[PDB]
Amino acid sequence: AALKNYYEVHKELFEGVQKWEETWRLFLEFERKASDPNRFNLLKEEKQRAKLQKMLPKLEEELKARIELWEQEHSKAFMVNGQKFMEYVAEQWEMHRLEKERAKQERQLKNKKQTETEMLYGS
Repeated sequence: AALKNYYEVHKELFEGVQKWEETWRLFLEFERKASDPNRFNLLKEEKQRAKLQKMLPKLEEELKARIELWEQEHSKAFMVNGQKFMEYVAEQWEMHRLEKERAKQERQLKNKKQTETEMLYGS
């Protein structure tokens, strides 16, 4: 049965792909709660977010290891719906960062003007 198991190595990468996607989605969910302005389950949410923070690097290093080996064996790039998986992962991390910054910038701008409005117009 060993030839079949060899051709399913491509499928093994995909279970890790799915687990990365699930864990990343969870991370986002505890990052939204962490950053939003009406957050003020605190220890739960922080503890749960911290666990996800720890796990993502470890999933990612494992997946890169398994992909590089696979690519070397098969002389092919490991592609996920049109993209090399670890590049897609990098891009998710940057989109998130930019989105967190864009959100911090908009709230700061909203804070600034609201202070200005209260100085002039507050009762």
